[PDB]
Amino acid sequence: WQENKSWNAHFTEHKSQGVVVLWNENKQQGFTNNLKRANQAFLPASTFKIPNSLIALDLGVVKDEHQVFKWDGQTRDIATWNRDHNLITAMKYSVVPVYQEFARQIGEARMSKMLHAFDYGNEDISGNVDSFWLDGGIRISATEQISFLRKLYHNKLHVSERSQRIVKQAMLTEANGDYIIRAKTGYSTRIEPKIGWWVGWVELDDNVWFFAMNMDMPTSDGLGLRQAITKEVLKQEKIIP
Ligand SMILES: CC(=O)Nc1cccc(-c2cc(C(=O)O)cc(-c3ccc4cccnc4c3)c2)c1
Ligand SMILES: [Cl-]
Repeated sequence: WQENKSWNAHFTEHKSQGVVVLWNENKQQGFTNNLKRANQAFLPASTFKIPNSLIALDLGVVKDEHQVFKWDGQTRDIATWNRDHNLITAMKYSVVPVYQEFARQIGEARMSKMLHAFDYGNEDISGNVDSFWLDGGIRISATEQISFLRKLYHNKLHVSERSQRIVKQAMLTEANGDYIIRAKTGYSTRIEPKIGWWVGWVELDDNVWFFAMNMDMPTSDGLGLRQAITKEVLKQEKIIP
């Protein structure tokens, strides 16, 4: 591991504070601007949709990435939530109510067992089964996110290969002739400190770079900084053009 406080400039310039953690898979080396915060545990918020999707798929709660989850007809304040969704769009638009139904059908017992099998965070689902990742007891650090993401990438999690391929498909965020990004955003507001997440990885021709970042997010106005700051670090380290 190596600490590179020069990255702190990317947060300071936006009057923000946070951590970026990078892992070079070929060289098995990690890099971060803040070793302490890289190991501080936060609510996973919507980044939990990764493990939740894996479990729902492996148990048959979700048949496949085409199954339609019909809008329940309750108008919510995020327009894209008031519509039918499948796994792909539910991930893309971080559709909480779809994933809350997943968790209810999963149930406490199976959720707890699977999170321990995943070695996911503190593996603590204390709270309500349909909201614990937003205001319950579960916590995960940036370094712990990378550990989990690396297992998913290599199909080494204790679910089927199919379940892992589908979730990695649903994580697809950006792709061009230079790189592919599979990732999931998060926004934790119910428990202080309010933070934004972005965790995932960058696929190159002959390497993969895992990343996990969180940053202080007092207002939703700064949510775009999650990706922007992360990409500035990637550019600085010459991982992307
Ligand atoms: C119910 C609960 O626990 N909330 C929660 C749970 C899971 C995900 C999110 C969430 C994620 C994102 C994201 O990942 O980008 C963005 C927003 C969000 C929220 C408010 C906004 C206001 C103006 C403009 N844009 C906004 C955007 C919310 C919130
Ligand atoms: Cl894909």
